[PDB]
Amino acid sequence: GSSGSSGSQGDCSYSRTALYDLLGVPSTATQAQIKAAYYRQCFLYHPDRNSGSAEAAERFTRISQAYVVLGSATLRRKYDRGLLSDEDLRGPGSGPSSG
Repeated sequence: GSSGSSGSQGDCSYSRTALYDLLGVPSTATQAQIKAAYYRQCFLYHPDRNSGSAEAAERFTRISQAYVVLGSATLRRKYDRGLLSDEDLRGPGSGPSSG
C-alpha cells in the first residue's frame, strides 16, 4: 500500500457522504466520474453472473442508490442544502401518463 498508515475512526451517524464512498468519488467529484464509477460497480457484479450471491445482492442494492441521489445534478444540490428526503429516495411518483 502506502507508507504512512493512518488510524481508523468511525462516526455512528446518518450517512453523510456514503453514496460518494460506495463508488469512490469525492464529495466534489464530476459527472464524468460519478458515472464512470457507477458503471465499474456493475461490470464487477452483473445480474446474470451472480446466480445466487448473497453479499453481492445486498451491496448491489446499496450501490444503485449512489447512482440515484447523485445520478442527477439537481438532487445532489438538494441533499447539499438538506432538501433531499425519503420521498425522493423511494420516489412514489410512478406512472407516466399515456393513453
